[PDB]
Amino acid sequence: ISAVATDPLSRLTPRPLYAQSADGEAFELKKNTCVSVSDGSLLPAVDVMRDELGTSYGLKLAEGTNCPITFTLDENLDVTGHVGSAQSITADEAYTIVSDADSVTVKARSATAGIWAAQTLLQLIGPWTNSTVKLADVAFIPAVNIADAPRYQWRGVLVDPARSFYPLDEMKQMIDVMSAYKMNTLHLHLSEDEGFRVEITNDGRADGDTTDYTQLAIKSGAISYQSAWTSNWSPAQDGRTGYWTQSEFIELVAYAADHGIAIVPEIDGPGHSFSLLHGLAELNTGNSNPKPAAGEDTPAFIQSAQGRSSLATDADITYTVLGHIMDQLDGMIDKGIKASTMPASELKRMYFHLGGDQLFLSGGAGNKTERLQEYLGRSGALVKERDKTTIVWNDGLDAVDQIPEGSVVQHWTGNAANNASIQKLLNQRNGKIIMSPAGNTYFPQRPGTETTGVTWACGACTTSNFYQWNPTSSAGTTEDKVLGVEDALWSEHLRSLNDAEFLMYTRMMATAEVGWTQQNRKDYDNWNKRVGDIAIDLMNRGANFHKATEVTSWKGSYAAVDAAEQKVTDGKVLVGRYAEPGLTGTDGLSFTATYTAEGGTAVNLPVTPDMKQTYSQQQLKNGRLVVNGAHMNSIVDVYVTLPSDVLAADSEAVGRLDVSVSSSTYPIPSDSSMSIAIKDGKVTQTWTGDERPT
Ligand SMILES: CC1=[NH+][C@H]2[C@@H](O1)O[C@H](COS(=O)(=O)[O-])[C@@H](O)[C@@H]2O
Ligand code: NA
Ligand code: NA
Repeated sequence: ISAVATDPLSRLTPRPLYAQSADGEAFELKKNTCVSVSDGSLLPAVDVMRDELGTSYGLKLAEGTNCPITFTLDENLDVTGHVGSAQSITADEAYTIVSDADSVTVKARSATAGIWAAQTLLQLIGPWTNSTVKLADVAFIPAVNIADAPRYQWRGVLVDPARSFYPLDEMKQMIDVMSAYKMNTLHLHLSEDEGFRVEITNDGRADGDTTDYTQLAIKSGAISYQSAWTSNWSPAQDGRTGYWTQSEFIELVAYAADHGIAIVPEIDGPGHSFSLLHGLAELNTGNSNPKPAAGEDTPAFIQSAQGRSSLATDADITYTVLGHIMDQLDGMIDKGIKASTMPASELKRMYFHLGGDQLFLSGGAGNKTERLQEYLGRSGALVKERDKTTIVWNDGLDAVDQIPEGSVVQHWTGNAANNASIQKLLNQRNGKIIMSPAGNTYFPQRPGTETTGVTWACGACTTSNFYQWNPTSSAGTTEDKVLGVEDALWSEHLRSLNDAEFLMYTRMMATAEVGWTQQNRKDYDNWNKRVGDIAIDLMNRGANFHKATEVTSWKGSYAAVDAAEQKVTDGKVLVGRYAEPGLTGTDGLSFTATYTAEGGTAVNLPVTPDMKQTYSQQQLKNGRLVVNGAHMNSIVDVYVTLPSDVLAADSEAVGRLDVSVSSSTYPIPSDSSMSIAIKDGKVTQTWTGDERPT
């Protein structure tokens, strides 16, 4: 038996609405293959393709006229011929692909649908398109007929930088993988008891508002989740401190927009609000809790404060401050979308997340409920007057009557179908639901019984728990009331992108399928079989992931490297890469490499496999998780040593380089053949065809 590429259509995640093999040969991408667009708004889709294929395959994908690859914008694109009695789509995100040996024809209902088409094409090309080095093979798009649209319009990840900051470059790496699986929403949990993570300035304050907002990021940027206030397996390291400057936050929005992802900000209140009291002297007033000590302007960041926070629900300044933070986030979001090449009509998400987590009661100026009803009535009024829809967590529905009509609950705790408050919001107050039930969507829930993490929701919430649910059924409502789903990355215990990606992947790709794929097109075993290729692409991106035991498709894959762009050092040159999750070293890999000259016989070449990092599960030291203890092995660089007499040839020499890999941990060996040209001890050209390209 011998390793081959999976049937390209078999790879697609999320599973599209409709996908069939068309007749005949695949389309071959050439260095100079151009792309035609009907509209400038579709260039961002072409850019997503060029950003990968420029590096992996040397593709220019220049914009041209009468190109074999076309993106056409069709606001009336009709995929309903593929929507059965049992199916439901949000058509704004619909696209089609019709391809053959000669052409690839994309229609997109929106600019965002263009990017989804591009992500599908990059999956069809295969799991090496994020290669950091130019590959020797040419790229092919199979002859296919695809009609696609998502079930749910809202397919998101909550990121919590408030417990522990994530620098902009790490947020971009999350957006990359979110976009790759057609996630369209990045919910930013900007503020908590333990931090505030975006700069707020004093530009454009309301008349007579003399609040100094600049202290918010300066004081509450400098705090984070404290290891010392834990007695469990939480890392010895405190949360990362810091905040995004306005220009960093504008760049975050712009980058998200150019990948089809809208920003949804959350400023949580009246509870989980200690960062606001700690940052703004002005918010310490009326029934705020806790109070600053002996002649202090702001309460101290100390263990007794944790879970005991309340904004002043009875004070005008609370709502002045909230209004200005909302205005400033709105301004930065508009500036981010302006900096993108994507349309505001698609990427400006007219929602604001108030949170609504219960405040702590200390004094006697109201009951917890009454204060929450004051706070969400008044803060709900701010959102409505900015032409936005309010979102609250389950706790916020103690104020279901006070929040505006048409408000949204983000469900995480208990059975939504049986929740009187949720059913009243949906049924009597024209509301809608975003589904984040902890047991199906909370990344800190440990992904396996061998792992260390949060256990309360499932014991271990595996890819099975993340895949095998129906958000509409779980909400006990109709399709039209379900906006969709969000995963949650809470950062009490997270200190790095590597440790976040351990929890996020591959479970996020199950959530992506829940958000996108039709309920009657879902098949956990089929999704499980696609994870092998998902992992090969994550390894190419340098993204970490949990090597879950329930995944049956972990595989090795070999790709020939274009040695023409690699240096020969002491006769050694990089000719291949071998990706296989879980390698603890290279000694379980058996490589055979031969060079066969024109005129020659097979010459065995010494093979030098090189793997920078080895695979490790999580590591505990003194009862606590080590930061980055769980890490994936590197892709193996496969070097051969070329013979001295081939490298000393004053005349060009052509030969065939055949590389075989057998793995102790993956039972299907790979075979690779490419032709190489060598002159003056350097590889000048490689090719995998029967004909040398000219
Ligand atoms: C909406 C909501 N409020 C709480 C709650 O979810 O769980 C989070 C931790 O999740 S975990 O660790 O999976 O249990 C926590 O960070 C957040 O403050
Ligand atoms: Na790909
Ligand atoms: Na080549």
